[PDB]
Amino acid sequence: THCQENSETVALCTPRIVIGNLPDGLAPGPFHELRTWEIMEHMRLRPPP
Amino acid sequence: SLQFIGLQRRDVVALVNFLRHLTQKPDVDLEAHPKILKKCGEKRLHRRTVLFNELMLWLGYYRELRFHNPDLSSVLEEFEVRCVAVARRGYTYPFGDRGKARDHLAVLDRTEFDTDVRHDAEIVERALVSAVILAKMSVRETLVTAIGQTEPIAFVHLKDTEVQRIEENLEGVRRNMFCVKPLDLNLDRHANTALVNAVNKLVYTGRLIMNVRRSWEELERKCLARIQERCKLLVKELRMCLSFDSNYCRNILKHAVENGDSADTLLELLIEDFDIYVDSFPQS
Amino acid sequence: FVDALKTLCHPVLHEPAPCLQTFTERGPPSEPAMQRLLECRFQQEPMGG
Repeated sequence: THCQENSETVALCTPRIVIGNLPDGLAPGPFHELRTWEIMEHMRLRPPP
Repeated sequence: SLQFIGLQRRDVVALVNFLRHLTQKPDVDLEAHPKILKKCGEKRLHRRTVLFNELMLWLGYYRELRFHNPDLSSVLEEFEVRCVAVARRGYTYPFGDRGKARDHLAVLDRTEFDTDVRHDAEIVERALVSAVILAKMSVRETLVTAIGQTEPIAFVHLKDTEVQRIEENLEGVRRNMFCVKPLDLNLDRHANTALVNAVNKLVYTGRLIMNVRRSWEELERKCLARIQERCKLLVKELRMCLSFDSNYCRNILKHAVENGDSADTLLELLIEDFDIYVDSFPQS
Repeated sequence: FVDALKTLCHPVLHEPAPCLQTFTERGPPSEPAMQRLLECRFQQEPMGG
Protein backbone atom coordinates (compact mmCIF):
# COMPACT_ATOMS: atom_id res chain seq x y z
CA THR A 1 0.00 0.00 0.00
CA HIS A 2 0.87 3.66 -0.27
CA CYS A 3 0.33 5.68 2.89
CA GLN A 4 0.77 9.17 4.31
CA GLU A 5 3.44 10.02 6.88
CA ASN A 6 3.67 13.64 8.12
CA SER A 7 2.92 15.20 4.71
CA GLU A 8 4.97 12.59 2.83
CA THR A 9 3.70 9.57 0.90
CA VAL A 10 5.41 6.29 1.75
CA ALA A 11 5.17 2.66 0.68
CA LEU A 12 4.31 -0.10 3.14
CA CYS A 13 4.78 -3.86 2.89
CA THR A 14 3.15 -6.37 5.23
CA PRO A 15 2.80 -10.16 5.22
CA ARG A 16 -0.58 -11.85 4.86
CA ILE A 17 -0.27 -14.00 7.95
CA VAL A 18 -3.20 -16.30 7.15
CA ILE A 19 -4.73 -17.61 3.93
CA GLY A 20 -7.97 -15.80 4.69
CA ASN A 21 -6.44 -12.41 3.95
CA LEU A 22 -6.35 -13.01 0.19
CA PRO A 23 -8.83 -10.77 -1.68
CA ASP A 24 -12.27 -12.24 -2.30
CA GLY A 25 -12.05 -11.78 -6.06
CA LEU A 26 -8.79 -13.75 -5.92
CA ALA A 27 -9.82 -16.49 -3.43
CA PRO A 28 -13.59 -16.34 -2.93
CA GLY A 29 -15.77 -17.43 -0.05
CA PRO A 30 -17.28 -20.45 -1.83
CA PHE A 31 -13.75 -21.69 -2.45
CA HIS A 32 -13.09 -21.49 1.29
CA GLU A 33 -16.30 -23.43 1.96
CA LEU A 34 -15.27 -26.16 -0.47
CA ARG A 35 -11.76 -26.33 1.01
CA THR A 36 -13.27 -26.70 4.48
CA TRP A 37 -15.41 -29.55 3.17
CA GLU A 38 -12.25 -31.12 1.74
CA ILE A 39 -10.38 -30.98 5.03
CA MET A 40 -13.44 -32.25 6.92
CA GLU A 41 -13.61 -35.25 4.59
CA HIS A 42 -9.90 -35.82 5.14
CA MET A 43 -10.63 -35.90 8.87
CA ARG A 44 -13.55 -38.33 8.21
CA LEU A 45 -16.07 -35.75 9.43
CA ARG A 46 -17.74 -35.67 6.01
CA PRO A 47 -21.12 -36.10 7.68
CA PRO A 48 -20.31 -33.96 10.72
CA PRO A 49 -21.61 -34.65 14.24
CA SER B 1 -41.06 37.56 32.72
CA LEU B 2 -38.88 35.19 34.73
CA GLN B 3 -40.33 34.17 38.07
CA PHE B 4 -39.26 31.45 40.48
CA ILE B 5 -39.53 30.20 44.03
CA GLY B 6 -37.64 30.50 47.28
CA LEU B 7 -35.64 33.69 46.69
CA GLN B 8 -35.92 37.04 48.43
CA ARG B 9 -36.81 39.83 46.04
CA ARG B 10 -33.39 41.50 46.25
CA ASP B 11 -31.74 38.47 44.62
CA VAL B 12 -34.52 38.33 42.05
CA VAL B 13 -34.01 41.95 41.01
CA ALA B 14 -30.24 41.42 41.08
CA LEU B 15 -30.31 38.58 38.59
CA VAL B 16 -32.97 40.12 36.32
CA ASN B 17 -30.92 43.30 36.04
CA PHE B 18 -27.93 41.06 35.35
CA LEU B 19 -29.89 39.73 32.38
CA ARG B 20 -30.89 43.28 31.40
CA HIS B 21 -27.27 44.52 31.32
CA LEU B 22 -25.90 41.29 29.85
CA THR B 23 -24.87 42.74 26.49
CA GLN B 24 -22.82 45.58 28.02
CA LYS B 25 -20.27 43.60 30.02
CA PRO B 26 -17.16 41.62 29.05
CA ASP B 27 -17.17 37.83 29.24
CA VAL B 28 -20.84 37.41 28.28
CA ASP B 29 -20.51 33.72 29.18
CA LEU B 30 -22.68 32.77 32.15
CA GLU B 31 -20.00 30.69 33.88
CA ALA B 32 -17.77 33.78 33.71
CA HIS B 33 -20.01 35.21 36.48
CA PRO B 34 -20.13 32.47 39.14
CA LYS B 35 -21.66 34.70 41.82
CA ILE B 36 -24.88 34.80 39.79
CA LEU B 37 -25.03 30.99 39.76
CA LYS B 38 -24.60 30.58 43.52
CA LYS B 39 -27.30 33.23 43.91
CA CYS B 40 -29.70 30.38 43.11
CA GLY B 41 -28.73 29.09 46.55
CA GLU B 42 -27.04 25.71 46.57
CA LYS B 43 -26.86 24.37 50.14
CA ARG B 44 -29.36 27.14 50.89
CA LEU B 45 -32.56 25.48 49.64
CA HIS B 46 -33.89 22.04 48.82
CA ARG B 47 -32.55 20.28 45.73
CA ARG B 48 -35.88 20.54 43.90
CA THR B 49 -36.19 24.31 44.19
CA VAL B 50 -32.52 25.01 43.52
CA LEU B 51 -32.69 22.90 40.35
CA PHE B 52 -35.83 24.77 39.33
CA ASN B 53 -34.14 28.13 39.93
CA GLU B 54 -31.07 27.18 37.90
CA LEU B 55 -33.23 25.85 35.06
CA MET B 56 -35.22 29.09 35.00
CA LEU B 57 -32.05 31.18 35.00
CA TRP B 58 -30.54 29.18 32.14
CA LEU B 59 -33.75 29.47 30.11
CA GLY B 60 -33.82 33.24 30.58
CA TYR B 61 -30.14 33.50 29.68
CA TYR B 62 -30.75 31.49 26.51
CA ARG B 63 -33.64 33.76 25.56
CA GLU B 64 -31.47 36.86 26.06
CA LEU B 65 -28.68 35.34 23.96
CA ARG B 66 -31.07 34.44 21.15
CA PHE B 67 -32.57 37.94 21.25
CA HIS B 68 -29.26 39.82 21.15
CA ASN B 69 -27.93 37.65 18.27
CA PRO B 70 -26.04 40.14 16.08
CA ASP B 71 -27.17 41.28 12.64
CA LEU B 72 -24.01 40.37 10.75
CA SER B 73 -25.53 41.55 7.46
CA SER B 74 -23.62 44.84 7.44
CA VAL B 75 -20.18 43.22 7.34
CA LEU B 76 -21.36 40.41 5.06
CA GLU B 77 -22.00 43.01 2.35
CA GLU B 78 -18.49 44.40 2.83
CA PHE B 79 -17.08 40.88 2.69
CA GLU B 80 -18.82 40.27 -0.64
CA VAL B 81 -17.55 43.62 -1.95
CA ARG B 82 -14.00 42.75 -0.91
CA CYS B 83 -14.26 39.32 -2.54
CA VAL B 84 -15.28 41.06 -5.77
CA ALA B 85 -12.38 43.51 -5.43
CA VAL B 86 -9.85 40.74 -4.78
CA ALA B 87 -11.12 38.80 -7.80
CA ARG B 88 -10.98 41.83 -10.09
CA ARG B 89 -7.44 42.64 -8.99
CA GLY B 90 -6.36 39.00 -9.26
CA TYR B 91 -7.50 38.79 -12.87
CA THR B 92 -4.95 41.36 -14.02
CA TYR B 93 -1.93 40.06 -12.10
CA PRO B 94 0.73 38.48 -14.38
CA PHE B 95 0.68 35.01 -12.86
CA GLY B 96 3.13 32.50 -14.28
CA ASP B 97 0.45 29.76 -14.48
CA ARG B 98 -2.94 31.21 -15.38
CA GLY B 99 -4.79 27.91 -14.97
CA LYS B 100 -4.86 27.33 -11.22
CA ALA B 101 -5.10 31.09 -10.74
CA ARG B 102 -8.26 31.11 -12.86
CA ASP B 103 -9.66 28.23 -10.81
CA HIS B 104 -9.18 30.16 -7.58
CA LEU B 105 -10.58 33.30 -9.21
CA ALA B 106 -13.68 31.32 -10.15
CA VAL B 107 -14.24 29.99 -6.65
CA LEU B 108 -13.75 33.51 -5.27
CA ASP B 109 -16.17 35.17 -7.68
CA ARG B 110 -18.86 32.53 -7.14
CA THR B 111 -19.12 33.28 -3.41
CA GLU B 112 -22.32 34.67 -1.91
CA PHE B 113 -24.38 34.32 1.27
CA ASP B 114 -27.74 32.51 1.30
CA THR B 115 -29.10 34.25 4.45
CA ASP B 116 -28.91 31.01 6.46
CA VAL B 117 -27.21 32.29 9.61
CA ARG B 118 -25.41 28.97 10.09
CA HIS B 119 -23.83 28.76 6.62
CA ASP B 120 -21.61 31.86 6.84
CA ALA B 121 -18.49 30.31 8.35
CA GLU B 122 -17.78 27.65 5.71
CA ILE B 123 -18.39 30.06 2.81
CA VAL B 124 -15.97 32.49 4.45
CA GLU B 125 -13.37 29.76 4.97
CA ARG B 126 -13.59 28.67 1.32
CA ALA B 127 -13.16 32.23 0.06
CA LEU B 128 -10.30 32.86 2.47
CA VAL B 129 -8.31 29.76 1.53
CA SER B 130 -8.65 30.59 -2.17
CA ALA B 131 -7.59 34.20 -1.57
CA VAL B 132 -4.59 33.17 0.53
CA ILE B 133 -3.54 30.71 -2.18
CA LEU B 134 -3.65 33.52 -4.73
CA ALA B 135 -1.67 35.90 -2.52
CA LYS B 136 0.97 33.26 -1.81
CA MET B 137 1.32 32.58 -5.53
CA SER B 138 1.66 36.31 -6.20
CA VAL B 139 4.47 36.61 -3.67
CA ARG B 140 5.53 33.14 -4.96
CA GLU B 141 6.25 31.88 -1.47
CA THR B 142 5.86 28.13 -1.14
CA LEU B 143 2.44 26.60 -0.53
CA VAL B 144 1.31 23.28 0.89
CA THR B 145 0.89 20.35 -1.49
CA ALA B 146 0.49 17.27 0.74
CA ILE B 147 -2.68 15.34 -0.01
CA GLY B 148 -5.50 15.52 2.50
CA GLN B 149 -4.24 18.92 3.64
CA THR B 150 -5.09 22.56 2.95
CA GLU B 151 -3.35 25.91 3.11
CA PRO B 152 -3.64 27.51 6.57
CA ILE B 153 -5.34 30.90 6.77
CA ALA B 154 -2.92 33.68 7.70
CA PHE B 155 -1.94 37.22 6.78
CA VAL B 156 0.59 37.63 3.97
CA HIS B 157 3.64 39.86 4.58
CA LEU B 158 1.64 41.95 7.05
CA LYS B 159 3.54 44.01 9.62
CA ASP B 160 4.05 42.05 12.83
CA THR B 161 2.73 44.73 15.18
CA GLU B 162 -0.41 45.12 13.10
CA VAL B 163 -0.80 41.33 13.09
CA GLN B 164 -0.75 41.15 16.88
CA ARG B 165 -3.09 44.15 17.13
CA ILE B 166 -5.55 42.38 14.82
CA GLU B 167 -5.26 39.25 16.97
CA GLU B 168 -6.04 41.34 20.05
CA ASN B 169 -9.11 42.81 18.36
CA LEU B 170 -10.30 39.34 17.38
CA GLU B 171 -9.80 38.13 20.95
CA GLY B 172 -11.87 41.07 22.16
CA VAL B 173 -14.60 40.06 19.73
CA ARG B 174 -14.41 36.50 21.05
CA ARG B 175 -14.88 37.75 24.62
CA ASN B 176 -18.03 39.72 23.76
CA MET B 177 -19.61 39.16 20.36
CA PHE B 178 -22.42 41.73 20.44
CA CYS B 179 -20.54 45.07 20.40
CA VAL B 180 -18.14 44.25 17.54
CA LYS B 181 -16.82 47.21 15.52
CA PRO B 182 -13.86 46.76 13.14
CA LEU B 183 -11.67 49.71 12.19
CA ASP B 184 -8.17 48.46 12.72
CA LEU B 185 -6.56 48.33 9.25
CA ASN B 186 -3.43 50.48 9.28
CA LEU B 187 -2.38 48.87 5.99
CA ASP B 188 -0.54 51.20 3.63
CA ARG B 189 0.00 51.68 -0.10
CA HIS B 190 3.82 51.58 -0.18
CA ALA B 191 4.88 48.03 0.69
CA ASN B 192 3.22 44.88 -0.71
CA THR B 193 1.27 44.76 -3.96
CA ALA B 194 -2.33 45.92 -4.16
CA LEU B 195 -3.47 42.30 -4.52
CA VAL B 196 -1.78 41.39 -1.23
CA ASN B 197 -3.39 44.39 0.47
CA ALA B 198 -6.84 43.41 -0.79
CA VAL B 199 -6.32 39.82 0.35
CA ASN B 200 -5.24 40.97 3.81
CA LYS B 201 -8.30 43.17 4.24
CA LEU B 202 -10.57 40.39 2.98
CA VAL B 203 -9.04 37.85 5.36
CA TYR B 204 -9.43 40.23 8.30
CA THR B 205 -13.14 40.70 7.59
CA GLY B 206 -13.67 36.99 7.01
CA ARG B 207 -11.87 35.95 10.17
CA LEU B 208 -13.92 38.44 12.19
CA ILE B 209 -17.13 36.89 10.86
CA MET B 210 -15.85 33.37 11.54
CA ASN B 211 -14.81 34.21 15.09
CA VAL B 212 -18.12 35.83 16.01
CA ARG B 213 -20.16 32.96 14.54
CA ARG B 214 -18.10 30.23 16.19
CA SER B 215 -18.23 31.96 19.58
CA TRP B 216 -22.01 32.29 19.40
CA GLU B 217 -22.47 28.67 18.32
CA GLU B 218 -20.30 27.32 21.13
CA LEU B 219 -22.08 29.42 23.75
CA GLU B 220 -25.49 28.24 22.53
CA ARG B 221 -24.40 24.60 22.59
CA LYS B 222 -23.18 24.91 26.18
CA CYS B 223 -26.47 26.54 27.19
CA LEU B 224 -28.50 23.75 25.58
CA ALA B 225 -26.44 21.08 27.33
CA ARG B 226 -26.96 22.75 30.71
CA ILE B 227 -30.72 23.09 30.18
CA GLN B 228 -31.12 19.47 29.08
CA GLU B 229 -29.17 18.03 31.99
CA ARG B 230 -31.02 20.23 34.50
CA CYS B 231 -34.34 19.00 33.09
CA LYS B 232 -33.23 15.37 33.33
CA LEU B 233 -32.06 15.73 36.94
CA LEU B 234 -35.20 17.58 38.00
CA VAL B 235 -37.50 15.01 36.37
CA LYS B 236 -35.66 12.18 38.11
CA GLU B 237 -35.90 14.04 41.42
CA LEU B 238 -39.61 14.76 41.03
CA ARG B 239 -40.62 11.30 39.81
CA MET B 240 -40.36 9.73 43.27
CA CYS B 241 -43.49 11.55 44.53
CA LEU B 242 -46.65 10.52 42.67
CA SER B 243 -49.15 13.39 42.96
CA PHE B 244 -51.28 15.51 40.66
CA ASP B 245 -49.14 18.65 40.86
CA SER B 246 -45.92 16.64 40.59
CA ASN B 247 -47.31 14.79 37.57
CA TYR B 248 -48.24 18.09 35.94
CA CYS B 249 -44.75 19.48 36.51
CA ARG B 250 -43.16 16.31 35.16
CA ASN B 251 -45.33 16.35 32.04
CA ILE B 252 -44.30 19.96 31.47
CA LEU B 253 -40.62 19.08 31.90
CA LYS B 254 -40.82 16.09 29.55
CA HIS B 255 -40.60 18.39 26.52
CA ALA B 256 -37.28 18.00 24.73
CA VAL B 257 -35.13 21.10 24.20
CA GLU B 258 -32.84 21.21 21.17
CA ASN B 259 -33.82 24.49 19.46
CA GLY B 260 -34.57 28.07 20.41
CA ASP B 261 -38.24 27.53 19.59
CA SER B 262 -38.47 24.53 21.92
CA ALA B 263 -36.80 26.53 24.69
CA ASP B 264 -39.31 29.34 24.18
CA THR B 265 -42.23 26.90 24.37
CA LEU B 266 -40.88 25.29 27.54
CA LEU B 267 -40.25 28.64 29.22
CA GLU B 268 -43.67 30.02 28.32
CA LEU B 269 -45.38 26.81 29.45
CA LEU B 270 -43.60 26.97 32.80
CA ILE B 271 -44.64 30.61 33.20
CA GLU B 272 -48.25 30.30 32.08
CA ASP B 273 -49.51 27.72 34.61
CA PHE B 274 -46.98 28.19 37.39
CA ASP B 275 -49.78 27.87 39.96
CA ILE B 276 -50.33 24.16 39.33
CA TYR B 277 -46.84 22.88 40.07
CA VAL B 278 -45.77 25.46 42.66
CA ASP B 279 -47.84 23.71 45.34
CA SER B 280 -45.63 20.62 44.99
CA PHE B 281 -42.31 22.32 45.67
CA PRO B 282 -40.97 22.67 49.22
CA GLN B 283 -39.60 25.94 50.53
CA SER B 284 -36.85 26.78 53.03
CA PHE C 1 1.43 -29.97 -5.11
CA VAL C 2 3.73 -32.14 -2.98
CA ASP C 3 6.10 -32.51 -5.94
CA ALA C 4 6.33 -28.73 -6.30
CA LEU C 5 7.94 -28.43 -2.85
CA LYS C 6 11.33 -28.17 -4.56
CA THR C 7 10.32 -24.57 -5.38
CA LEU C 8 7.34 -23.65 -3.20
CA CYS C 9 9.39 -23.62 0.03
CA HIS C 10 12.51 -21.89 -1.28
CA PRO C 11 13.37 -18.60 0.48
CA VAL C 12 13.25 -16.55 -2.73
CA LEU C 13 9.46 -16.84 -2.96
CA HIS C 14 9.03 -15.55 0.58
CA GLU C 15 11.43 -12.61 0.19
CA PRO C 16 9.33 -9.55 -0.72
CA ALA C 17 12.23 -7.11 -0.57
CA PRO C 18 12.90 -6.69 -4.34
CA CYS C 19 9.17 -6.28 -4.95
CA LEU C 20 9.03 -3.55 -2.31
CA GLN C 21 12.12 -1.92 -3.80
CA THR C 22 10.71 -1.69 -7.32
CA PHE C 23 7.34 -0.62 -5.90
CA THR C 24 9.11 2.28 -4.19
CA GLU C 25 11.21 3.14 -7.25
CA ARG C 26 8.15 3.44 -9.48
CA GLY C 27 6.59 5.94 -7.08
CA PRO C 28 2.99 6.78 -6.28
CA PRO C 29 0.56 6.95 -9.22
CA SER C 30 0.05 10.35 -10.82
CA GLU C 31 -3.36 9.71 -12.37
CA PRO C 32 -6.11 11.77 -10.68
CA ALA C 33 -8.38 8.74 -10.30
CA MET C 34 -5.68 6.85 -8.38
CA GLN C 35 -5.37 9.73 -5.89
CA ARG C 36 -8.47 8.68 -3.94
CA LEU C 37 -6.62 5.40 -3.37
CA LEU C 38 -3.46 7.21 -2.24
CA GLU C 39 -4.69 8.92 0.95
CA CYS C 40 -4.53 7.05 4.26
CA ARG C 41 -3.23 7.91 7.72
CA PHE C 42 -2.07 5.48 10.41
CA GLN C 43 -1.29 6.80 13.89
CA GLN C 44 0.51 5.23 16.81
CA GLU C 45 -1.27 6.36 19.97
CA PRO C 46 -0.74 5.69 23.68
CA MET C 47 -3.17 3.22 25.20
CA GLY C 48 -3.47 4.87 28.62
CA GLY C 49 -6.76 6.71 28.27
